[PDB]
This record gives sequence, C-alpha cells and structure tokens, in this order.
Amino acid sequence: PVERMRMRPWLEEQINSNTIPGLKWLNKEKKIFQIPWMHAARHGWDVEKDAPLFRNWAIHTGKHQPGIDKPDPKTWKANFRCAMNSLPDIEEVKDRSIKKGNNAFRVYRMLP
Repeated sequence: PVERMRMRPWLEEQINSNTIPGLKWLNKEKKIFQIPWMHAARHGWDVEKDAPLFRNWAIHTGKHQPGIDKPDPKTWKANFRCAMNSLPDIEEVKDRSIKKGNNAFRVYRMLP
C-alpha cells in the first residue's frame, strides 16, 4: 500500500526502459538522463508528454490514492519539480540562449 520504490531507481528504470519518447539517458555511462517535461502546458493542458510520469507521482511518491482522495494533477505538476530540487546528485540543464528551437527539454545529470 504505502511502499517506497525510491525516485532515484524509479527514474533510472523509466529512463532505461525509455517509456516517454524524449526522456532517456543521454550518457548512461556517467548516469546523465534528460526528460522533455511539460514546457508546453505550464499548468494542465498540453501536458500529456510527461503526464504518465507526472501523474504516477501521486501513486509512486505515495501522495494521492484512487478511490479515497482527489486526483489533483495541479499539485502533481509541482511534485515533479520538488524531485529536481532533491537527490543531491542531479544536474538540470534546460539551456538559456542556444538550444531553443526544437524541443528545449531538461537534461538532468544524475550521479551514482
């Protein structure tokens, strides 16, 4: 019911399995993974690219339960960002004025 699969390995798995067309290890040897994120919908509309992950956050991070509480995706969006400010081994890189004409995702370098 309330287990702790751990986000670090949860991502190492999703990234290795390549469940989202864009999220994946750019350099798995040094553990570098990049996700596309919902750069399009900053709230809740064009946010289906990473919604399967973002939505799983509520169940994977043990925060929302289907049948007992309300499935609010608005907070799930913020939950995703908290993970980026966590695990003292992740380096987020979304570019600033160069790679901004194709996708502009968030490349995260994860240490061991």
